[PDB]
Amino acid sequence: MMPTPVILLKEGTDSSQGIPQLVSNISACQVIAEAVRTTLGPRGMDKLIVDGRGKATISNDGATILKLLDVVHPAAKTLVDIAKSQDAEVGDGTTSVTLLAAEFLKQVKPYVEEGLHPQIIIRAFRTATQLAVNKIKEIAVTVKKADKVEQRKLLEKCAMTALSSKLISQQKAFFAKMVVDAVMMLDDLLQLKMIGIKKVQGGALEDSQLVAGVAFKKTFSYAGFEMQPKKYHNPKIALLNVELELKAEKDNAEIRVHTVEDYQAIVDAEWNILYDKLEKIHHSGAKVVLSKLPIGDVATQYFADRDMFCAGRVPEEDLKRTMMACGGSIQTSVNALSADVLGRCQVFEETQIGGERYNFFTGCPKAKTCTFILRGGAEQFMEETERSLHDAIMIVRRAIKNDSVVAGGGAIEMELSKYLRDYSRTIPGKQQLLIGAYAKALEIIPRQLCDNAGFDATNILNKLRARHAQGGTWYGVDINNEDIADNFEAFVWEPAMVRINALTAASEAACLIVSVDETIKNPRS
Amino acid sequence: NVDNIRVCKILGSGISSSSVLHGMVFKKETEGDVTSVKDAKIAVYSCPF
Amino acid sequence: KVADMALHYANKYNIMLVRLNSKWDLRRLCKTVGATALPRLTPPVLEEMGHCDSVYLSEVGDTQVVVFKHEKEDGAISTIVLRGSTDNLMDDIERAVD
Amino acid sequence: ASMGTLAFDEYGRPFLIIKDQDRKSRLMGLEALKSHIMAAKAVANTMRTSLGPNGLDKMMVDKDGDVTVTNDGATILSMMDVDHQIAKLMVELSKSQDDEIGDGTTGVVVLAGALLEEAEQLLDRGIHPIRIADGYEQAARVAIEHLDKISDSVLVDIKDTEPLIQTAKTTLGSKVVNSCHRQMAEIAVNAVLTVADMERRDVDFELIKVEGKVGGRLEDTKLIKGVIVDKDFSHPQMPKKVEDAKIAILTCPFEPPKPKTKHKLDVTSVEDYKALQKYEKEKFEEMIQQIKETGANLAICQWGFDDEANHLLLQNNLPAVRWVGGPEIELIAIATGGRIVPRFSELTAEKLGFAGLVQEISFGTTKDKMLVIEQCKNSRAVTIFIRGGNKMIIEEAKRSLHDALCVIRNLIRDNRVVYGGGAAEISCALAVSQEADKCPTLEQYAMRAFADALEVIPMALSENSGMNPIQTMTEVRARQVKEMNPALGIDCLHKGTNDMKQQHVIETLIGKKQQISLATQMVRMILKIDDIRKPGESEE
Ligand SMILES: Nc1ncnc2c1ncn2[C@@H]1O[C@H](COP(=O)(O)OP(=O)(O)O)[C@@H](O)[C@H]1O
Ligand SMILES: Nc1ncnc2c1ncn2[C@@H]1O[C@H](COP(=O)(O)OP(=O)(O)O)[C@@H](O)[C@H]1O
Ligand SMILES: [Mg+2]
Ligand SMILES: [Mg+2]
Repeated sequence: MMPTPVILLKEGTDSSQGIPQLVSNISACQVIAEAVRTTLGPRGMDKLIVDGRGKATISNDGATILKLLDVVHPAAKTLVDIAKSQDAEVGDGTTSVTLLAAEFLKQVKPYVEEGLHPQIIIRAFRTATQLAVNKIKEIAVTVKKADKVEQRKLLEKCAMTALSSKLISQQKAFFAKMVVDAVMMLDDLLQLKMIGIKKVQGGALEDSQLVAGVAFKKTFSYAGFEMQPKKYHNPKIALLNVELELKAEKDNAEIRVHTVEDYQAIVDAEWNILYDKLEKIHHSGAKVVLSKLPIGDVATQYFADRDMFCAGRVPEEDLKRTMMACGGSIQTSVNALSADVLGRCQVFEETQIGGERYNFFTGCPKAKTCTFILRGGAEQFMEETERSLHDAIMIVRRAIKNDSVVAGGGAIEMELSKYLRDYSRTIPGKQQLLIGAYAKALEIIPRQLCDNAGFDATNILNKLRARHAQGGTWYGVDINNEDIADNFEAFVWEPAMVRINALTAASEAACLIVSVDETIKNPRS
Repeated sequence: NVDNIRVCKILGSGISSSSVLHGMVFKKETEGDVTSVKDAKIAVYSCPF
Repeated sequence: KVADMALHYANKYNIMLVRLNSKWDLRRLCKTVGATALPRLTPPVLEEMGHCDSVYLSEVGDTQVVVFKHEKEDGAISTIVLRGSTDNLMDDIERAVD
Repeated sequence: ASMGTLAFDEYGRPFLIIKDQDRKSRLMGLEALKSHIMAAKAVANTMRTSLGPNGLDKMMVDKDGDVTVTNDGATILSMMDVDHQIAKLMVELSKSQDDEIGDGTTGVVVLAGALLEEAEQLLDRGIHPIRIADGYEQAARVAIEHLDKISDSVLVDIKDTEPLIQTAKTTLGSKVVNSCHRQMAEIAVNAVLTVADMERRDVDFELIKVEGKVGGRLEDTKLIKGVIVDKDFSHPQMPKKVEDAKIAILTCPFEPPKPKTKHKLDVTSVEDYKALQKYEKEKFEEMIQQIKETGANLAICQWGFDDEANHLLLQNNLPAVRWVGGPEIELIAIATGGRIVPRFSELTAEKLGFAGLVQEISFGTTKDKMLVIEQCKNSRAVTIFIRGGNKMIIEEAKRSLHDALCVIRNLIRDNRVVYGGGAAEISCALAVSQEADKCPTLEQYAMRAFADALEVIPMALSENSGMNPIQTMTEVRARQVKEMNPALGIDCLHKGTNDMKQQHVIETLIGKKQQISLATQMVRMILKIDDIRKPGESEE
């Protein structure tokens, strides 16, 4: 490198090329995998990350941990990206994707070091991934009976398997029943915004409840609110988007009068406008009034005088959930408050929950929504409970869409590894080594489960390999019994699409990382 | 016209899941309560509603 | 923008509302549907009314999308929906498509 | 073992994975668990000296130099300035116990610290922390079932409030207001029973106005079955005492009307000016006459009023109060049984509240005046008015009375009780130990560690009372085993008996269950953290 009088690229440009930079990329991916390695399976542990502002986040979700880690390595960001993609498409497996991708790269690292062409490795990965996905689709167990009880039991088993790695795993049956009940309420789109999740500090985990309706926090009551009754036994609910306050008619409206009589008439006209809106609301028969826009003290006292309930500043999501639970319509005008635009609920009540007041709409038979109320001893406790419930909800939704399951605990990975090894033993031999490396890398999941559980991974892996070789598709790691067991009979069930997406994303990330031969870093602006 | 070919990128399912749609896809939601129409009769306004 | 009263009356009359910020997107939708972007809020005449086989709200992955779908293998604009596991991978696939 | 990773590649090229990775810190494995357990133990051992009647107070100073002397565990932990995340978790645990129950915010921290201390020696023997958490959960379930078994039911009737008085006295025993023990307990019980939906529903604390003023004596604290107001009569020459008052609660200022919309009234001639001034005078006279027509003896306004209205009210024998806050307006309306009227046109005789006596109260040589609205017919709002020799004991009395109110609220929600002084903890430890005997070997260690950690409360109570912890606790446990009596606990006050039922040391069952549950969940959550990633920048 003789210094030219005029340099080509901008001064400070860092360029890395050849085998060493690809080896470094593989090492960076290994580091990223190790960052979430110990968060796998029922014996996995949690991670605590503190930001610059000092707030701590405690989580077991791989995607959350990777997002919180401020990864700047260009090759290492691929693992975070595929974890986010797995979270988006499936919602579970965000740790398995990173472990599998890094293990693929680690397995092909020795061949990379000896100058093997990356295109051969990419082709081998693509072939192995296609074969594995086809095998998963072929051997996945499906129940073609359309039995409600069996389908619900499948949902509950999948939810329990998804939840049996988090801090709420002790109450996993309870929370899985709650989640299955919650998802089956949604009609056809299974929108996440139709499942409210409220976290109230204080209380045990078992105190968490799923209200078959809508519940939301009290919203800045005005004077005279305490005079309103706090329980109704068959109320009609007036869902409104209306500001019930004494205010200017319009921001650009100016009143010009030249008589005191007209002044008094204008004052009385403003009062009469407000009272006409209130009378239109009251004569509709509604006893509970909810609004997005503020409800003033005058309206609060007016409704208290009529033994009605009012709540202003209700958030958009809460009002939409109330509409979907009760069966009304959010009205921006009170001129036509017909009987078909008013919600109906069996019981409305305001109760005390852990130092906060909540409004409950229960007994809604036609409800297409529900609200989770989570009780815990800490903010991060409730946040991680919400994350675990989100994982379970996504799993249950995917199970609704496609009810194909495979046994977890590394059983599917071991079966795929055996199949891929058997296939690779019947090809010329340049691709045989790489497909065998892929099959061996597929063993990272049961080995990591055993390592986290404190087992001896070598003996368990040997027993699993021997069992799969001689027959038995669904034999995996038994955490409690320190041994192996038929995970299908043990109800360790996960949807097949979870593993399909995991393998696809891991293979794509590995191929993308391998395909790069040069990294160029322009100087920071 | 090259412009008449639009590309919408959505994460999650690998490039083998890509498809061609005869129409347009916009990454947004609907303002109102109706979310599905079977015999659309779209009226387009440049002015605010 | 969409007014609150306008949205309320659109809901009352069962009208699906879609708001497009980009003028380029509006022009492309007009081209692919067959409608004229009216400058006022007058009802559209027969020739100015657009037509499409199906308009619906759908979720792809974790993204909420609005799809204007034609059943016929025709039209002025066609859209390629690219899936993938990484943003960079989809950018590369988009470059290949270009 | 820290600073993330430092390899810089095997080819000598830069190896940067995480932004500012050379400044960030990392702790992983059993070392992180040991550090967390040691921090939690430090917090719990700091807090354990404020447990029981003989417990002592922490005296906290904020960043501005203001001094707070308190015995409330949640308040102490909130006032603390900590960086350790486990300490913040303990503070949040105390906050959770305060929010859900309102009492026992110190027992939760001590229990969690003992649980983590036992988990430390369990970890040193090679047990997976998840196994320890599972054993703790199993033992907590056993203890909660035992608590349900050994509970007792008390009457929550207004006719006989003696069990409620005893429970409130037990709650207040550890506080500084124990010099007025029965008085504070009885006023708390009466306050809760006054403002309460009788059908086992909630108790809204917004109907209890707790306000304190310096001066007087702590024994002068009283329960007012009405509303206290920081204001006074607007005109200095109106009478300071109104009897059989008919109160007109108003939210409209005694001023000429003002449209909300921006407006302009045009005066174009002298006749217009005369009409305008006549209109203003007539509006003042008309509002005064409208108030007087309803027969009201007293007027209360929220938005103040000007000189003409003031002198007209004085001239018409209408004592008036102005600039009353919105919450105070609502409380007055609730207590006096009157409605809130937004304008004089809607004022009628049927909307007037009634109070048997409205008085203005002086406070020595301070020129400060306050209003008492009491002797209401069936007032559904109550006020606790606290006196003391300094503001610090006033704040402590405020939070102690809040604890008592929360305890009576808990009794209203659920009337099952257990007996304190460590009797419940000792019985639960015995039940857990008995259950562990008939259980597989591996989780026996976790269950026995849970029992030993449960035994910390009687030991702390005995130590704070100057007795030998191990000897007294062992003797009480042996006596509990010998004769079947789970009411035997630590005799902290040296009354000569260990039967805590005779001593009338009563605490809510739900409080103990919530204590055990919260401690177990927090301990499990802490035990599951095996890696810490701090910025480590030590910013200013
Ligand atoms: N009860 C169980 N016994 C054995 N293995 C389990 C059990 N529950 C879950 N697993 C395994 O743990 C693995 C990881 O699950 P989890 O950590 O919850 O989410 P992620 O897949 O994102 O890591 C799954 O592959 C599954 O096979
Ligand atoms: N008179 C008493 N004699 C013995 N022990 C008591 C007495 N009163 C309360 N205790 C015990 O002191 C413990 C701590 O109560 P206290 O300090 O008042 O509130 P906290 O539970 O918030 O610390 C309770 O567990 C209770 O059993
Ligand atoms: Mg999972
Ligand atoms: Mg106490």
